[PDB]
Amino acid sequence: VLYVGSKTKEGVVHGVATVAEKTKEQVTNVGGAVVTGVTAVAQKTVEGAGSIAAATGFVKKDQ
Amino acid sequence: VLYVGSKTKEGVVHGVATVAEKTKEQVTNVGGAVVTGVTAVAQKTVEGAGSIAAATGFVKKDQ
Amino acid sequence: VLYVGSKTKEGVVHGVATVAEKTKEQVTNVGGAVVTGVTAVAQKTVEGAGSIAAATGFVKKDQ
Amino acid sequence: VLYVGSKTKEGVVHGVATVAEKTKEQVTNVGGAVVTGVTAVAQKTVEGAGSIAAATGFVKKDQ
Amino acid sequence: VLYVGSKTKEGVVHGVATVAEKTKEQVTNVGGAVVTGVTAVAQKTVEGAGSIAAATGFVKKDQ
Amino acid sequence: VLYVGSKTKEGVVHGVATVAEKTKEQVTNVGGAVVTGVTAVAQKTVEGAGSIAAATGFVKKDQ
Repeated sequence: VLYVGSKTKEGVVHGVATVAEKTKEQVTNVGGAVVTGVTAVAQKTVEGAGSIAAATGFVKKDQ
Repeated sequence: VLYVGSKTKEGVVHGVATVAEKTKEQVTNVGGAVVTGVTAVAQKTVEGAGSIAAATGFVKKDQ
Repeated sequence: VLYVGSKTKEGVVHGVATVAEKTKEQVTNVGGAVVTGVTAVAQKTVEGAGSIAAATGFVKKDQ
Repeated sequence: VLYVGSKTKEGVVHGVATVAEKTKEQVTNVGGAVVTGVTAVAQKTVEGAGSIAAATGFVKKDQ
Repeated sequence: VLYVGSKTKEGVVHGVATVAEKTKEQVTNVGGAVVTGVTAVAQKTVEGAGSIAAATGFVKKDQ
Repeated sequence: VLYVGSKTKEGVVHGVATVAEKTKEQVTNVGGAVVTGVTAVAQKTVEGAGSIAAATGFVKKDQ
């Protein structure tokens, strides 16, 4: 009995109740990025870069 | 009995109830990116970069 | 009995009830980034950079 | 154009999302009544007695 | 254009999200009544007695 | 244009989000009544007695 990675809960989302009541919803993108409406999301990275919002970068590595 | 990777829950989403009531929903993209409406999503990466929102980058590595 | 990684809860979101009542919702992006409406999100990184809001950077590494 | 019984909604249940997560559920009745777990129920009576919970009455009209 | 019973909503339940997470649930009745777990219920009576909880009465009209 | 029973909302329940997290729930009735857990319930009576909690009365109209 050593339990190194024992009973864990990592990056967990549970017991969520949402009610969305919108009459109109608009998104007009012309460049870059847009991220909307992220709900009940979970991740678990090991040796890596974990993102849940965007990188949104015009990476212009020129010449 | 050592339980190295014992009873885990990693990157888990459970028990979710959502009600969406929208009359109109519009997205007008003209460039870049748009990500909407991500619900009840789970991931687990090992030795890698995990993303749940977009990279959204005009990677212009020129010359 | 040593319990090194014993019964943990890391990066956990539970028991959430939200009610959103909006008549109109608009986003008009013309460049850069926009991130809206992130609810009940959890992450757990190991040896990495974890983000839940965007990088939003016009990385212009020129010449 | 008079619209006496015009566009009505009476006794209506709509847009319901439920998630029930129980490990054990028991009911041990020995007399009378038991009513459990009534969800998303609608009725419309005209000239009558409408019930959605039980009468539960040992009507002992004796002699 | 008179609209006597015009666009009504009477006895209406809409846009409901519930999440129930119970490990054990017991009901042990030995007499009378028990009513549990009534969710998202709607009624509309006209010239009548409308009930959504029980009558629960040992009506002993004797002799 | 007179709008006698115009655009009404009577006995209406909408936009409800609930999250119940109980480990044990018990009800041990031995007589009378018990009513528990009534959520998102709506009624509309006309010329009648509307109840949403029980009558609970041992009506012993004797002799």
